[PDB]
Amino acid sequence: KIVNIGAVLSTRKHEQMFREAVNQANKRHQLNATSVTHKPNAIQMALSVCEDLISSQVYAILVSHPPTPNDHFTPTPVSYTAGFYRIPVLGLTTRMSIYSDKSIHLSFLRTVPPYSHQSSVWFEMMRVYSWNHIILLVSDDHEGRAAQKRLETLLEERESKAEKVLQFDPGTKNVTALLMEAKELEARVIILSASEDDAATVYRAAAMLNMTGSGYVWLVGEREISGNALRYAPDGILGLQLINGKNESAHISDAVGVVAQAVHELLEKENITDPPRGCVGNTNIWKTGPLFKRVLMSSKYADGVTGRVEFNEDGDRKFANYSIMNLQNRKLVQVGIYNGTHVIPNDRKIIWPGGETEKPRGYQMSTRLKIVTIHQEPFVYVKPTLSDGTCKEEFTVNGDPVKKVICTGPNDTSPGSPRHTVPQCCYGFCIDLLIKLARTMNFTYEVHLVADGKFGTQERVNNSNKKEWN
Amino acid sequence: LNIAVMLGHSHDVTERELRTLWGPEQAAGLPLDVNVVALLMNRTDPKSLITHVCDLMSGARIHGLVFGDDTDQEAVAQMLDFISSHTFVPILGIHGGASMIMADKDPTSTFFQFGASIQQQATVMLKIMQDYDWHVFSLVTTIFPGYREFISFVKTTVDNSFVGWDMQNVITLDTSFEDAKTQVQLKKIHSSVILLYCSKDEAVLILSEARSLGLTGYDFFWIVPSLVSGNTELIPKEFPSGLISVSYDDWDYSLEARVRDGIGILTTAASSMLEKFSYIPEAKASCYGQMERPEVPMHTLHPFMVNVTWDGKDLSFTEEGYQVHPRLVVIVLNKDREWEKVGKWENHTLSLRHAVWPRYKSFSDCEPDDNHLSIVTLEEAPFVIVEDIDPLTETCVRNTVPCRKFVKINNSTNEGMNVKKCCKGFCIDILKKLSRTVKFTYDLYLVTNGKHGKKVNNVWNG
Amino acid sequence: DMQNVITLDTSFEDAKTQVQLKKIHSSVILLYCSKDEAVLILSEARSLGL
Ligand SMILES: *[C@@H]1O[C@H](CO)[C@@H](O)[C@H](O)[C@H]1NC(C)=O
Ligand SMILES: *[C@@H]1O[C@H](CO)[C@@H](O)[C@H](O)[C@H]1NC(C)=O
Ligand SMILES: *[C@@H]1O[C@H](CO)[C@@H](O)[C@H](O)[C@H]1NC(C)=O
Ligand SMILES: *[C@@H]1O[C@H](CO)[C@@H](O)[C@H](O)[C@H]1NC(C)=O
Ligand SMILES: *[C@@H]1O[C@H](CO)[C@@H](O)[C@H](O)[C@H]1NC(C)=O
Ligand SMILES: *[C@@H]1O[C@H](CO)[C@@H](O)[C@H](O)[C@H]1NC(C)=O
Ligand SMILES: *[C@@H]1O[C@H](CO)[C@@H](O)[C@H](O)[C@H]1NC(C)=O
Ligand SMILES: *[C@@H]1O[C@H](CO)[C@@H](O)[C@H](O)[C@H]1NC(C)=O
Ligand SMILES: *[C@@H]1O[C@H](CO)[C@@H](O)[C@H](O)[C@H]1NC(C)=O
Ligand SMILES: *[C@@H]1O[C@H](CO)[C@@H](O)[C@H](O)[C@H]1NC(C)=O
Repeated sequence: KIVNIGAVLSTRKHEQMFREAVNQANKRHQLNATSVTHKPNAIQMALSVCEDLISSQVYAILVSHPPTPNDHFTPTPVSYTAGFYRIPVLGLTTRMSIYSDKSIHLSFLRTVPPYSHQSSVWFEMMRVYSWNHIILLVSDDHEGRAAQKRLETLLEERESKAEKVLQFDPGTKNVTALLMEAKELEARVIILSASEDDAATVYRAAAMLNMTGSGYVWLVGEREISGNALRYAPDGILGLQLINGKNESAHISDAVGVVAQAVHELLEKENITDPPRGCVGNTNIWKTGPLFKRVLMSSKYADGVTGRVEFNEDGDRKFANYSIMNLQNRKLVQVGIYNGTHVIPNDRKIIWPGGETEKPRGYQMSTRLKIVTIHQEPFVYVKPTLSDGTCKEEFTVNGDPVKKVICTGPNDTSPGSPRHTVPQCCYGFCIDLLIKLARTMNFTYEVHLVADGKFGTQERVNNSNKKEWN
Repeated sequence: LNIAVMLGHSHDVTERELRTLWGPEQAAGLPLDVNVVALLMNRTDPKSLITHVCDLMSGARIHGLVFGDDTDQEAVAQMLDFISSHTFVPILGIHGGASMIMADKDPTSTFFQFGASIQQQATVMLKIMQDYDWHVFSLVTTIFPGYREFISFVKTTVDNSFVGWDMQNVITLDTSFEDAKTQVQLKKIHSSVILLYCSKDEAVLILSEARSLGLTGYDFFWIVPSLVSGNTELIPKEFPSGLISVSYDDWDYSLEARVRDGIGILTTAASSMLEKFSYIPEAKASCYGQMERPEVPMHTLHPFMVNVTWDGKDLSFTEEGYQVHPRLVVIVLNKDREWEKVGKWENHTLSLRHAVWPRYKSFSDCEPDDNHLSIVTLEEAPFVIVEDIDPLTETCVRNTVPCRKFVKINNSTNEGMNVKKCCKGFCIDILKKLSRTVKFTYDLYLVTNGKHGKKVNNVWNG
Repeated sequence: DMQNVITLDTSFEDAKTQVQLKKIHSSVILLYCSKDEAVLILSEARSLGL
């Protein structure tokens, strides 16, 4: 009646704890256990996993993140080796979203939500605080891409879209060119998604550009407020943390309970094929592997240490507790707790960047209204200005002065020319209407022509099938 | 200077020694001489594959690798990607499982495959629809890894096209074989083209339910990705006849060509690296080198891989890691229940073989066509005038009708190609009005044998 | 305008009945069936959008 199970842990003490926990689970309701520590060389580590657990015919592999802070150090080789036989592994403390793509990792159930799921929390923070116009800073990795995709596919339901989405490159130390673009936007709330080093770099770049002043609100992921970022984060960061996210012990206990429950459910089913005894010399998919993964992905464990353990369709834990954290005097302070589809605040004060104690709406009205205008004869006359700086002062037949604007457009009307953005003087019917609107609409217009010099239709992109507006 | 070629020797019986003799000895005079070490794998076990690749990296100091197995398992691609990422050796899978392409590869990994990504399959699907005037379709997907990416790409291509498709409901079956919400969701399909996207096992159930619901017939065409027709030798009984699918070329461009192309690609990349960097790359001492942390101070081979030309064909690779010019042969379930080619993906054109749809009959219990008609016409009078398809959004745009002529190839060549044209006029408007009122479908085509008609030797013409 | 008259002898769970009942594009339906068959026909129509 032996049912084996395998696990790869960070240290021997955690291995002994896992053995004690699995013994307690067995005593609660005939089930073996084995363990092995991590190894530096990924290839050798995977070979050891293969030759130790697979030779022992395990049913699941409990994999946990190692002490060293290296991305994809533990899970990827173990996940690949197990998914070769469709043996379902249980991640413990790895929040990278690359494991949420079942196309690559065929069998990977984990008991912590990914970093991408934090996107949903942002929506909740945008709901209670009534924020609709946001900007989103995202790295060009799978993690950032996944976070952006989740946020967009969850925001499109509310018929809302981000004001701008700005991409990164994983390692660039110069992002001020992008913060310059971020300056000229009405949305004044920034949602970051980047690693600790990239978070520190963007914090350093934004500090010199006064994006940390009053009227700005920052929403920042869990891993972008820990470490060096915590040293450079401005006051008022609305970061997130997991409840017992780093607690390997609670996750180990909860995962072994879930796996024991799933094994008990499985052995009561119809004929079940044993897992292959030897990793070497075997190239067949474990026929009951997909069934075991399916029953794992649907088992409900409402008696867990970390609360109810329910997996979503993608194979990741759902309804996880997120704790909000505001940075005050260079020290994180608990503010609220989000459990699921609802964020709850507390009596602790929330000081936004700049020291404001209100709920600053990040919708700078701006009222600049950069205006384009085509040169049309009866409506918008365009003429060269004088050397004094301003265009001359004509007069109407009735003696009234004619209103003129400092148009910024290209002198060379000839196509295929090095267009020079020189200021002409433009005036006329449409210009007079614009003056009336500005006088009544509080406008501060910056009129400028169009480089194309055309009204603009939907032109097909050169050597493509995409529509484009000129 | 050293290239390793590894096979599974299952689907390659004669290639046990044929791979060794087939090298770039006379294929090209590359500036760098390379020797091909041929290996055969009894089984592609993970530990066994790790050991074999590590031995090949240690012994003979290979500068690259070409891998192709007969296994249908998809984990081989993942394992190869991981090995390429850690060992720092360029690995390409010419055939079988290694052929399958993973959505996302590790940035460190230098793994390349000959397969086609789901984006390319979707775009050739939409090209098939455009070439057959199937401008109304109802995308349906199950909960399968990669369904969200496929749906998003299809929607984006729909929104950014001048063709203007009437993309209807995009159903997502949250649970196959549920028979509770799947039935009511499928019953809303009033369209004529369905982009099924499901696993090979789940697609059988979906198609059986569709037949048991009335969604299979003459007026319904199912276009289907490669992963549903992965094994063309196993055709389930529930698969409807004339079911369009897009896959890689199993028939033409085989091993004797796949391995040649892979070796040529690797040699061209090495030559480009030598042209850019005077020093040649040095292989890692061993994979089991846990104590010593390695690196790649020299530039890796991705740039070389991109701008690669060999034996005329452009076997370049995209920035993501997909082949720029895949094969992507279109196939259809013939009335004899055997997949057959009806078009090979070209440079950037569909190159369909059937100008007019075959109108394949589904399961033998289906009714005959009492509404579809074949109509012959002459494009001489102003009542019927032909016109080439419009440049932007190539199709019959406003008042014209798909209208195929039989144009003789060249001048003296007896070959004749059925070209699709848009013919309009007074009689075409009459036909359109008649179809609208009488409620029938037509397949217009011009006549080739003479004018309106004359009795020649008691045989009618035209 | 009377059109698309439908008469089904292929029962209600088959495919012929589904394809024939899908033809009803009108907003008014003159049903004629037994009491036992009427509930099945209306259930099939409800699961179809009519
Ligand atoms: C249980 O697994 C252990 C490995 O830690 C193994 O030594 C032992 O033989 C197994 N128990 C039995 C009786 O199979
Ligand atoms: C790079 O950084 C320097 C100083 O940090 C800055 O002056 C320069 O504008 C940056 N480059 C770009 C393209 O913004
Ligand atoms: C940022 O603020 C400081 C102090 O308020 C000021 O000296 C500096 O000029 C500002 N820089 C920009 C780019 O606004
Ligand atoms: C958190 O970890 C500590 C020690 O690592 C442990 O004592 C405690 O029980 C854990 N929390 C829970 C809820 O188990
Ligand atoms: C989350 O925390 C609340 C109270 O802090 C608790 O009632 C709930 O059970 C927790 N849920 C989980 C899944 O930990
Ligand atoms: C937990 O979520 C429920 C809804 O599922 C919500 O009503 C409640 O406020 C939350 N409880 C707390 C305080 O975590
Ligand atoms: C337009 O005119 C100004 C002054 O007449 C001249 O300096 C400028 O070079 C002209 N534009 C171009 C593109 O040459
Ligand atoms: C807007 O216009 C009103 C005129 O009624 C004026 O009092 C106010 O100062 C204007 N505000 C701005 C920002 O220009
Ligand atoms: C590299 O690309 C250029 C043009 O982009 C082309 O002319 C050249 O032939 C390419 N090199 C090789 C080795 O194909
Ligand atoms: C092949 O495609 C390329 C890029 O689309 C194009 O430049 C070239 O002219 C094409 N050649 C032929 C023969 O179609």
